[PDB]
Amino acid sequence: RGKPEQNPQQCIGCAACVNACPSNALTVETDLATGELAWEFNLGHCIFCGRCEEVCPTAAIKLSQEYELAVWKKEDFLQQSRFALCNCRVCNRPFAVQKEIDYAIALLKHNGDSRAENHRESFETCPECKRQKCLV
Amino acid sequence: LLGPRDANGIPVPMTVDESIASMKASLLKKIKRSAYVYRVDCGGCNGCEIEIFATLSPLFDAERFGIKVVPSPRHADILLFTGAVTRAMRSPALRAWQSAPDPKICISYGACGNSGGIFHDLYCVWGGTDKIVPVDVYIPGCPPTPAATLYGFAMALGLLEQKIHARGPGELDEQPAEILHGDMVQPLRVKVDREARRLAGYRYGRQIADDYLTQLGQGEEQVARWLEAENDPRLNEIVSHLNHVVEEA
Amino acid sequence: MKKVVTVCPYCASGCKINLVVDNGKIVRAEAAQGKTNQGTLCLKGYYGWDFINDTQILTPRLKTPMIRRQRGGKLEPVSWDEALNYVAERLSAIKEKYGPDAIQTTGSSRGTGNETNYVMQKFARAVIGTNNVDCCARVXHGPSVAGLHQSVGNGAMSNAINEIDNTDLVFVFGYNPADSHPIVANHVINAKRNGAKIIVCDPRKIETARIADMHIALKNGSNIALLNAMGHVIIEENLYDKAFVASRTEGFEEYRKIVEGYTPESVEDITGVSASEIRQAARMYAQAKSAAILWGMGVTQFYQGVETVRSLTSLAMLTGNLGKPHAGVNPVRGQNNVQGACDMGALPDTYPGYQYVKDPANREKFAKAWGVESLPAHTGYRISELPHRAAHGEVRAAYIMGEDPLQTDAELSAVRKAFEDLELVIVQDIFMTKTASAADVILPSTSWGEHEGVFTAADRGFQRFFKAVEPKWDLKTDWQIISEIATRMGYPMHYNNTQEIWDELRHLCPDFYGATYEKMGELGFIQWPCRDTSDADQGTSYLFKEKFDTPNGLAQFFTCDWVAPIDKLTDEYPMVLSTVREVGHYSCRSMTGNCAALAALADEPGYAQINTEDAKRLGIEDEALVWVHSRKGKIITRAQVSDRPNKGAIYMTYQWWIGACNELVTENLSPITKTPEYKYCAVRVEPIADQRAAEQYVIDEYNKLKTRLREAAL
Amino acid sequence: KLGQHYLAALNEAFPGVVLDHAWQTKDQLTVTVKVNYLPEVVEFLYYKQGGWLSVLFGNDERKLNGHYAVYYVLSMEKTKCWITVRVEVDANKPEYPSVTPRVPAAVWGEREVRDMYGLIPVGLPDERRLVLPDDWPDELYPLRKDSMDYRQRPAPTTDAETYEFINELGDKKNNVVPIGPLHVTSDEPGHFRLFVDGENIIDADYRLFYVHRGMEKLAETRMGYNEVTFLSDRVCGICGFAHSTAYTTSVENAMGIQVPERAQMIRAILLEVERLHSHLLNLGLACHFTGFDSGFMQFFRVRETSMKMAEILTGARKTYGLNLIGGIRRDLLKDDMIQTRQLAQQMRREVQELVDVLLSTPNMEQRTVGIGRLDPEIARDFSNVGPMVRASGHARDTRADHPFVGYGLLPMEVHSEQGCDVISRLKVRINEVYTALNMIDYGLDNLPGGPLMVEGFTYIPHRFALGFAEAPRGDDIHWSMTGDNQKLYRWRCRAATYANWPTLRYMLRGNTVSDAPLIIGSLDPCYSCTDR
Amino acid sequence: MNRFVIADSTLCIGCHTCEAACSETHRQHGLQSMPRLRVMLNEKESAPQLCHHCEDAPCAVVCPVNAITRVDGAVQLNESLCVSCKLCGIACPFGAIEFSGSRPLDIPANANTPKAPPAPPAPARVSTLLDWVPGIRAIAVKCDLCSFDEQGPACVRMCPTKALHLVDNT
Ligand SMILES: Nc1nc2c(c(=O)[nH]1)N[C@H]1C(S)=C(S)[C@@H](COP(=O)(O)OP(=O)(O)OC[C@H]3O[C@@H](n4cnc5c(=O)[nH]c(N)nc54)[C@H](O)[C@@H]3O)O[C@H]1N2
Ligand SMILES: Nc1nc2c(c(=O)[nH]1)N[C@H]1C(S)=C(S)[C@@H](COP(=O)(O)OP(=O)(O)OC[C@H]3O[C@@H](n4cnc5c(=O)[nH]c(N)nc54)[C@H](O)[C@@H]3O)O[C@H]1N2
Ligand code: SF4
Ligand code: SF4
Ligand code: SF4
Ligand code: SF4
Ligand code: SF4
Ligand code: SF4
Ligand code: SF4
Ligand code: SF4
Ligand code: FCO
Ligand SMILES: [Fe+3]
Ligand SMILES: [Mo+6]
Ligand code: NI
Repeated sequence: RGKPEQNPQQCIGCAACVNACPSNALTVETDLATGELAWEFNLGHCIFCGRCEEVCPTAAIKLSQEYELAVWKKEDFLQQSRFALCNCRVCNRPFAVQKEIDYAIALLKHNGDSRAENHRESFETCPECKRQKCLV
Repeated sequence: LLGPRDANGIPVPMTVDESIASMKASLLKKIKRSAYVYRVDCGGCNGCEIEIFATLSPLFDAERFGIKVVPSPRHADILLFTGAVTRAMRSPALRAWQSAPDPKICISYGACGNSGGIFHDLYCVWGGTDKIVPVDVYIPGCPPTPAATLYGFAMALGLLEQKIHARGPGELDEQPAEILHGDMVQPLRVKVDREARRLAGYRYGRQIADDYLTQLGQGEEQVARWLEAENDPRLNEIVSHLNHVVEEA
Repeated sequence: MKKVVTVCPYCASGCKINLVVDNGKIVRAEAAQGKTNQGTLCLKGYYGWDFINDTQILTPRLKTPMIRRQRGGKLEPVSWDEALNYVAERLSAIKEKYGPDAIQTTGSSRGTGNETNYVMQKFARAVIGTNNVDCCARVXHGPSVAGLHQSVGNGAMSNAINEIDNTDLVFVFGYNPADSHPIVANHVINAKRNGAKIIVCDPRKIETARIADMHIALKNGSNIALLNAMGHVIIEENLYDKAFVASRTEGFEEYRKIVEGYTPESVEDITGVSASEIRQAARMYAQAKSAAILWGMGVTQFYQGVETVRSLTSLAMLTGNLGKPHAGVNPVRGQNNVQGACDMGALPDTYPGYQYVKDPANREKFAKAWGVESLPAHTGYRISELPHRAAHGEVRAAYIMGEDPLQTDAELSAVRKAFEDLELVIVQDIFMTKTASAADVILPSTSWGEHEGVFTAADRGFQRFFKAVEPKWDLKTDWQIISEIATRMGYPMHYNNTQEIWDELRHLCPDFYGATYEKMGELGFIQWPCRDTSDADQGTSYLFKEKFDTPNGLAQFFTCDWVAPIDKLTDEYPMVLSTVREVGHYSCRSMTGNCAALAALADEPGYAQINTEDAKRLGIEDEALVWVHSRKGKIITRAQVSDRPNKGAIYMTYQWWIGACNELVTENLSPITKTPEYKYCAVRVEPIADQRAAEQYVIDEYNKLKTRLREAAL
Repeated sequence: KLGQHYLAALNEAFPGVVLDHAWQTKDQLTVTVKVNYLPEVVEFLYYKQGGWLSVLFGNDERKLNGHYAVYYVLSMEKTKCWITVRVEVDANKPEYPSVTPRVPAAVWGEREVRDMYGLIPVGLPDERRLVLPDDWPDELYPLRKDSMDYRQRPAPTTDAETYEFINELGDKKNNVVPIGPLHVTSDEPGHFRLFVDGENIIDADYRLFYVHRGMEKLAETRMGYNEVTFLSDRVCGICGFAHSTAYTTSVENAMGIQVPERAQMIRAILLEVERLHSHLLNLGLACHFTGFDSGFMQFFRVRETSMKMAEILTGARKTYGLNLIGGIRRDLLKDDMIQTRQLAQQMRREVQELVDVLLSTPNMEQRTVGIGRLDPEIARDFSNVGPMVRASGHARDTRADHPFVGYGLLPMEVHSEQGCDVISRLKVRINEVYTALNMIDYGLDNLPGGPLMVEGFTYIPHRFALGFAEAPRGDDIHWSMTGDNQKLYRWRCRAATYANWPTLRYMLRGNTVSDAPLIIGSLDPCYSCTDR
Repeated sequence: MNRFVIADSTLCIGCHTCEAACSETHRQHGLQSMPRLRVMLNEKESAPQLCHHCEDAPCAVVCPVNAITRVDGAVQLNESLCVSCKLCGIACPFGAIEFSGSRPLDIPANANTPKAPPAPPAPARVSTLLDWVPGIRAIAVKCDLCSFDEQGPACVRMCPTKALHLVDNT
C-alpha cells in the first residue's frame, strides 16, 4: 500500500484510473496544442486507496513497497506523461489516444482477427464519422 | 487582519520577509540535534493526528533523534500542520503561526494537509496547508506511516536527503503497450479474473487467478499444486469455482 | 391515475394528448386516438408538458400581479385588486384624454382557447370601442388569408389534414412539414405510401424533399417567376379543365395575357432552376387527377406574399383542383389556435365567424346582441406596425396578451424603443419572458394544462381540451381576468365557464351553430362551417362544393410581374438570411424552454445552417461560433455546416434567446397586409479568432439574461 | 411486519394525521404526518412509546414533490423497529413547528437544519449557528441543491470568532479556561469555555465544528456509490469501519441486495475488532489523566496486538477500505482465521492482567468517582447512545435491538452499569472488550461459506433506507437515498458522539478544572466523526 | 440469431422524437439520460444509427472487465461494471457507443451564487473518448434494447412515422 507508480510503456491513456480516483490525484487534460493528452499523478492528493491499480486495463499503475516519500518542493510529487492524440481520417479532429487505438488493434489481433491491422482506417475514425459511414 | 487577502477577500498564503527567510538553513543546522515541534491539527481525521502522536510511542521514537513535542507555539521551531484548512480553523492556525518565533519550519503532514486530500474542492476547506502558510517539507500519506514521519523529520533536519523526484514526459510514453498474459484468449482470462475478484478480492483474486494461469500450463500438475500446497479450504473453493468458469466457457 | 384528454398546445396539427394525472400532478403524456394524430405524437407532444411545474430551466413561471411604478423602477409584486384597478383606471384615463384607438389589444393564439379570444375582442370592441385587435396571424398567414379572400373567397384551409392521405399529387411550396407539423409530414408519408407523387419547391434539401419524385431548388424570393413559368407551361401546352375554367372562374384572359410574357427560359436564371424540370413539374401537376397545394412561410413572409398566394390559387384554378375531395389549396396554419384566433375575430377587420366589419348589418347585429349602440367600424392598427404607430405618436397603450414581441418581432431595437415611449404595456402571460420583463403592468395567467376551452386545428377543425390540474398560485384564467377588468371600468361582464361563452358564440355566429360541446366532447373533430346542432352535421370536410363563397360566386385570376426584395446583396453584406423553424423547440422558447427533455437536445445559441462550400471558403468550421453581422445588429450562433442548405444563403433559427436573429431582420412591411419580411435580409457571417472567449461570451450572457428574469419575477 | 402496533397506537391517538406510511424493510417504517401536528407525534412516540430520537435531518425535494422534507428517526426499544416521522415543509416559506421545547434531543439537529437548508423551526430556543463557521455569509445554505456550487468559497466576513457563549449559572465575574481548539493531548480541534470560580466549574459552554469539511454536499455532487465508502473511512481513523458499514447497509437496505452469508458476519468480526482498537485507546487515555503512565504505554502495547490482527485481517493501519455495496472487498483465509483466534485469547490474557490497575484502586477510587456524573434522567431526554447511556442504566445497544450484519449468529451481551461516574464508563468498556473477544473466539471458527460479492445490480432511483452500525462510541445512523445508477440524491450521517455532545454541560458542572479533560475523554469524543 | 432495431431512412423525418424517447425511458429508470440512437444526416438520407447487436462483438472482445455480454440474443452492456476504459468505442465499427456520465441530481448546470466568487469552469468539449470532468464518471452508453422496460423499445413505440422497427431472429 505504498506510492502509486505508473509504467509509461503500458499506459494507453484511458482515463479509467482517473475516473476511479476518489481524491482526484490522477488528472488528465486534453492539450490541443501538441495534440497530446497530459496524464498527471499528484502524490499530495493521493489517499493510497488503490482504485487505480484495480481499474487499470493494462496494469500500468501499481502501488509499490515504497513508504519514504517526503519532499522539499511540491513539484517532486508529480508523475507526468504525454500521449499523442490520434486525428480522425474523415475530419481531422483529435478524438482518441493513438496508443490506445494501437492497443485495441493488438487486442483484436490476439483472439483471432486475422485482418485486424488492415482495418486500421476504421479504428482511427471518430465515432461520429463511423456512424455516417453506415448511413450510406 | 491576521492573514493577507485578495481584492475579493479570499485568503492567500503569507509571504515571509527574506531577511526572516534568509537564515532558515542556519536554523536547520541549529535545530539538527534538538527540534521543538508543535502539532497544529486543523480540519482533519484523527488518523493524521494519532500517528503523529505515535512518533514518540514504543514502536517508533522521536526523542532519540532530538524531536520533542512542545505545549506552546512560543517554544516551537517546527510547526507541524496536519489537516485541510477549514474556514473555522484558518484563524487559529494563523494565530499559531504568528505566535511562534521567527524563523519557523513548517511541515505539512498527510494528504489532507498537503493539498486537501479528498476534500480539496469544497466550500468549507481552503485546501491544503500551503494555501495559508508557507510549507518547507511535505509528507504524504493517508495516514503517513511512522517510518515516513521519521524520514520526513530526518530529511527536514538534514540527517537524510530527498529520495523521490518528479517524472516528466519522455520517450517511454510513446513506446507501445504489450498484451499481458498473452497465451490464452483474453475473454477467458477476463472472465476468470472477474470470477476470482468476486470470490477472493481485488488483490487476492488477481493473485489466485494468476496462480491458476501459470497452472493452466500443465492442467493436472499445477491443479495438483493449487490443491495440495495451500491446504486452505477457502483457496481450494476459489480454484474449483475458477476451474468451472474456464471449463464451461 | 385518471386520464384527461387534451389537445396539444404547440402546432396547428391538433393532436390529442391523454394526459395521465395522479394526485394533482402529471406523470406522463399518452398518444390518444384522435382524428389528426391517430395515436402518433412528436417529441413536443410527448415531453413538452412539464413547463407548468415551474422548472425554472430558462424562465420562472408567473405567480403574482406586478406593477412597475416608473419606467426605471422595478416590477414589485401587487395584489390582484390594484393590479386590475390600475389596469382599469389607466385605460379609462387614456380613452378619455387621447382616443379609444390610442389603446391597442392583442389576442393570444397558444393555450388560451377560442372563448378567451372572443371575450378579448368583445372587451375591446365594446368597452374600449376599437377594432385594434390583432393576433399574430398578422406575421403569419395574413397574406394567405387576404389573397384567398380576394381570390377564392374563403381564407382558411379548404380541405382536411386527413384528406392529403388520398391525393394523387402533393405540391409543397415553401413549407417544411418535417419540422413544423410532423404529423402532417407523416400524412405526406402515407400519401406517398398510397402512390401519390410529391413535388417540393424549396431552396433547401428538406426531409420532405427526400420523398419527392422531383425537387425544385430555386433562388430565395423568386416564387412568382416560377409560378408564372409553370402556369405558362400549363396554358400553352393547353393542359387544364376548361370546363372548370369556363363555368366556375372568371378572369382567365387577363391571366393569359399577363403570364404569356413569362416563359421558362427567361426565368431559367431568376429562379436558378432549369426549364426542363419546370415543364416536368407543370405537366405532372396538370395531369394529376386529384392534387393539393400545401404552402407555408416561404410564400406569405415576403414583400410579394399576397401576389404569390394569388398566383398559387389561380394556378389551382387552371388545374381544376379546387372544390373536389383530396385536392384544393391548403395553407397550413401556424400556432395551434391561429386558425381559431382568425375565426373568433381577433383580426382588425372582421367579427367572429368570418364576418367583416365593413358591413353595417353585422355592425347592427353585434351592437344589438352585446349592448352598446354600434361598435366602432374603422379597420384598426396592426401589431406589425405597432412600433411605427408608437414612435410616430399614434398609439399610446398596448394590451399585449400571450405573445412575445420582444423576441418574435422584426427590428427588436425598434420594438424596445416603442415599448419605452408607450407609457403602458400590459402583458398577460404565463412566463417571465423578454416582453414580460419590459412590461409596466403584468398579470399572471392560467397555462394550457390548467383550464378549459376550444382549439381549432390547421384544417379549420374544432377540438376540445379538458382541465387536468389545478393552478397552485390562486391565479385565474384569461377570460376571468378580461371579464373582471371590463367589470371594474365598463360593461358588467361575468362568465361561469367556457360553455356559456361558446353558447354566446353560437348565438352570434350562423357558421358555428352546429359545433356544440357535447358533439365535440372527448375525441371529436368538427370542421366549420357546421350549421345544424343535429348529429346531422358532423362538420364540412371540404369547401367549395357548389359555390365559391365569392360576391360573384366565381373565382378570380391574378398575378403580377416579379420584383426584387427590398434589401440588396452589397459589398459588405453578400449573404442572404432566412429565419426558419426547426423541430424540437417552439417559438420564443418560453414553453419548450422549461422542458428538461427538450432542453437536453439543443440549448444555446443555436445553429445557423451553412453550406459546406460557403464555409470551406469563408473560413467557418462545423461547430464554430460565428459572428453574424447585419445592418441593425451583430449576434453569435454556432454553425452547422452541411450541403443541405443552398449556396449563398444561411438558414437560421429565431427560437433562441442568446443570438436571436430578429435583431438582424430589417422590418420592411408588406404593401397592404403589413407583414415583416423574415425570409430575406442581407447579412454577413464572419468567424471568431478566439473561440474560447466567444464560448465564455455565450455562457455569461446566457446567465446575465437569466439573472434579469429571475430578479424581476421573483 | 414490524411496527404495526406503533402505527395503530399513533392512529388511535391521532386519527387523521398520518397522511402516508410505507415500509423500507421489515423493521424499518416511515410515516408522513401533518406539519402543524408534528411536535405532538414525535413527543408521543418518544415519551409514551419509549422511542429514542436517533437522527433528524432536512432534505431538498423541491423537484420531487415541491416541498422540503424533515425526517425524524425514532428507535422503538420496548417488537423493536425504526419509525421515521416525515413532514412536508412549504417551499417559499420554509417554517415547521419545532420539537426542542418538547423533546430535548432535538436541539442540534434543528440547529443544523437552520444552517444547511435554511429551514426555520419556530419556537427553537437555541438559535445560534452550529455547524457553519463564524465567517460564513448568512443566506448561503450549503445543502440546498441550488444555493451554490460545491466548489464555491465565499470570502470570510471576519477573522475573529463571533460566537456567543451562554453562562447559565455564572455571571460577569467568572473567568474562562479554554481547552481548545489548539490544545495538547486533545489531538483534535474543539473549543471549550469553562466558566470557573476557582478550580470548580460553575458552567461549561463549548464551540465545535472546527473540522466541518462539508462532506454531506460533496457526497452527492462529485462522488458516486462505491466511492463514498472511501469518504466514510476518511471521516475519523477509528470509526472508519463503523461509518462504512453504516453507509453500506443503508444502500443495501434501500434495494433488496440479498448479500452472501459470510459477507455479513465478517463485517461483524471487523466491527468488533475495531472496538478492541478504540476502547483500549480510551483506557490508555483513562490512565494518562488518572495518573499512571506505565498503565498507558502498556495499554498502547495491548492496542498494538489489536492492531496486529487488523494488520492481518486487512493489511492496513487506521483508514482501510474493505466494504463495497454488494459485499466486502478483500477476503479472509484459513490460517488468518485460525491465528486471529488465539491472539484474541492472549489479549484476554493480557487485558486481564492490565485491568488489575483498577483492582489497585488509589486514583481509580477518588479521581474517577463522583466526577462527570451524567444523570440518567438527562441521558434519557437527550438520547445519548454510547457507553454513557449504558453506564447510566439504559441497555441501549444496536447489536441486540437491531442485528444488522448477522450479529444474531454471534454471542451478544449488553452490559449496563448503575453508577454514572468516569469509572462506571470504564467498566462498560472493560466488559465490552471481553464481549468482543468472545465474538472473535466464536466467529472465525464457524464461517458459513459461500460467495463474497454480489454485483451487477441496478440502483432504483429515489429509494431510501436507514443504515446503522454499533460504533465504539454509540451508534451511527446513516440515511441515504439513491438518486440514479451513479450518484446519491442525499446521504445523511450522524456520528456516535453527535447525540453524546449536548450533555457535556451537565457533566462538567460542579467539577474542577484538573479533572475536566478526564470528563471529556471519559466518553471518548471523536470530533472528526461529529464535525463531518 | 440477434435482436436489433433498424431505421427506415425513407420514412424518417428527423423529428428527434426517438432521441427524446430513448433519453426519457432511461432517465425515469436509473440509467444514463443520453440517447442511445443518434439521427445522422447527409444530403439524400436521414436515419438514426444505434447498436447493430452483432453476432460476434468486437466491443465485447476488448472489454477488460467483461461488462459486455450476450443475453437474450442481444449484446448487452452492464453500466455498473464499466470502468471507463473507452476501448469499446474504438473497437466498435459502427460508432454505436458513446461515453457520458451522470450529472449531480436536481442541481442546475450553473448554480453559482453571486455571494461568492465563481467556480472554475468546465473544460472544453473535444471528444467523448478523451474528455474528463472531475465530478462526472463517463460510462459506455449503448442500445440495451430497453430490456428493463416491459413494453419493448420506446424508440419503436414513440416514432411518429413508424420508421423504427425491431428486427428479431429467434
Ligand atoms: N424571425 C421570425 N420571426 C417570426 C417568425 C419567423 O418565421 N421568423 N414566425 C412568426 C409567426 S409565423 C408567428 S405565429 C409568431 C409567433 O410568435 P409569438 O406571437 O411570440 O407566439 P409564441 O412564441 O407562442 O408566444 C407565446 C407567448 O404566450 C405565452 N402563452 C403560452 N400559452 C399561454 C396561455 O395559455 N395563456 C397566456 N396568457 N399566455 C400563454 C407564452 O408564455 C409566451 O409568452 O412568430 C413570428 N415571428
Ligand atoms: N417546431 C416548431 N414548429 C412550428 C413552429 C415553431 O416555432 N416550432 N411555429 C409554427 C408557426 S408560428 C408557423 S407560421 C408554422 C410555419 O411553418 P413553415 O411554413 O414550415 O415555415 P418555415 O419553416 O419558416 O419555412 C418553410 C420553408 O420555407 C423555405 N423558404 C425560405 N425562403 C423561401 C423562398 O423564397 N421560397 C420558397 N419557396 N421557400 C422558401 C425555407 O427554406 C423552409 O424550408 O410553423 C409552426 N410550427
Ligand atoms: S488506467 Fe492504466 S492505462 Fe489507463 S491511464 Fe491509468 S495507468 Fe494508464
Ligand atoms: S491510490 Fe487511490 S487516491 Fe491514490 S491515485 Fe490511486 S485511486 Fe487515486
Ligand atoms: S491525511 Fe488522511 S488521515 Fe490525515 S486528516 Fe487527511 S484524510 Fe484524515
Ligand atoms: S404535431 Fe403538434 S400537436 Fe402533434 S405532437 Fe407534434 S407538437 Fe404536438
Ligand atoms: S422518431 Fe422516427 S421519424 Fe423521427 S428521427 Fe427517429 S426514426 Fe425518424
Ligand atoms: S456496440 Fe458495435 S460492435 Fe458491439 S454489438 Fe453493437 S454494433 Fe456490434
Ligand atoms: S468502457 Fe466499459 S464496457 Fe467499454 S471497454 Fe471499457 S470497461 Fe468495457
Ligand atoms: S431500442 Fe431502446 S435503448 Fe435502443 S435506441 Fe431504442 S429506445 Fe434507446
Ligand atoms: N465510534 C465512533 Fe465514530 C464517532 N463518534 C462513529 O460512528
Ligand atoms: Fe471524423
Ligand atoms: Mo406562425
Ligand atoms: Ni469517530
